[PDB]
Amino acid sequence: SSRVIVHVDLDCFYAQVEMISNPELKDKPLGVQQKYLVVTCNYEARKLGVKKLMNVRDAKEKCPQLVLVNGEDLTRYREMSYKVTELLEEFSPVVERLGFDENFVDLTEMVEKRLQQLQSDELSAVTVSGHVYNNQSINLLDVLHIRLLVGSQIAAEMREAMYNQLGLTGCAGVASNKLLAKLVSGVFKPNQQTVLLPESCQHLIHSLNHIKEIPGIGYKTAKCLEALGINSVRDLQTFSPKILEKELGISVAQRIQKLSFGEDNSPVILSGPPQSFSEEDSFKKCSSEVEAKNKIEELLASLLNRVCQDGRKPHTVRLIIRRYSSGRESRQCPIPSHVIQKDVMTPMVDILMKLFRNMTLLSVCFCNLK
DNA sequence: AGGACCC
DNA sequence: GGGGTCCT
Ligand SMILES: Nc1ccn([C@H]2C[C@H](O)[C@@H](COP(=O)(O)OP(=O)(O)OP(=O)(O)O)O2)c(=O)n1
Repeated sequence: SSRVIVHVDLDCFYAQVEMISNPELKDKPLGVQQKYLVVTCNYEARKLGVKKLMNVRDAKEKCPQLVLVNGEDLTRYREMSYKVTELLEEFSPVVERLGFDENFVDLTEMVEKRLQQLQSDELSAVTVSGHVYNNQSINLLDVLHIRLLVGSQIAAEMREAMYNQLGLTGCAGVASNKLLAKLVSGVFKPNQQTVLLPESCQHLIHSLNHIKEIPGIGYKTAKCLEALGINSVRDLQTFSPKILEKELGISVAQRIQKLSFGEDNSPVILSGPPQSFSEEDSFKKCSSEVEAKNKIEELLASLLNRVCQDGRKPHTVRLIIRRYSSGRESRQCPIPSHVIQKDVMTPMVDILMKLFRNMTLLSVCFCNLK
């Protein structure tokens, strides 16, 4: 039972959406701004030495033409993000979202259904769509090559559809599991696709220049390995299981070792509707702590609209803060049943304010949706 | 409640 | 930055 998975990854996503809004920005170098941050930027702008999450500070000093648009309000990028997922759901119901711009679809049932349709003869006419990782030779007599190519044909269709139907371009990687599809999708960008045949899996895995570059291994695990002599993928592949267990837990240990081989048994999960809704707001200090209520009235008013759009009702509220640094904090509590009726801000602002007193950034999160 | 991870 | 997810 070997799977066929596609990882769909949108190009420079926010800049795409802005570029659609204001076409006078197309092929003008564009960065998207949130506070002091240039969060993403278009390819026209990348060429000129802009990188994602560069300071607006430097970024201008590296490009003094860079046209900046404010993207602190995610309403539109969120909305467009869902249209993408929904389009892919039309291909196979089982789409998993990674952030606003990444999607996995498990294509296994679909490829098999396609193959069932073809005869002995047109099975030799099965060709690839896009790049093949590491220029690897197709062997049409290989059942796993055949499926991976049909997989790639499906990916090209998702991509044609996203562009035709939503005006959006992006990348795809096709592979036998989520880790690999995610790694191969980025090999040719922008707006290209790559299929990974199994013989080229070590090659892919070994092209990484650091364990941190593995989806799964984050800021902290990196530092944990780096502090053990482990730096390459092979270092990880060959480190002692037993010792690695003792340091990070049999839980993290045993999975990140699989990962270092290219092995990933984790299923594509159907995302469906969101588990939560939140608004954030960052600032340089707010200690007036009644103005700190106003912030909380803004976050609420907006959040309230979003749940009012959904039609599902949240049963828990959360307030999150951070104290001037020199870690975030949260207080939860249920939403009272009498006030789960969609007047409503008037009672909510108190719940949050006593939650407030029980304690740079203010944040409200609604969760436990029914 | 706070942590690790993702974008 | 401004969002999300699942686990402990
Ligand atoms: N660490 C991150 C990663 C992403 N984002 C935001 C900015 C992006 O518009 C979007 C997704 O980021 P990606 O890393 O997938 O990069 P893009 O899709 O924006 O550009 P590209 O795929 O060409 O690198 O969410 C962010 O704020 N902080």
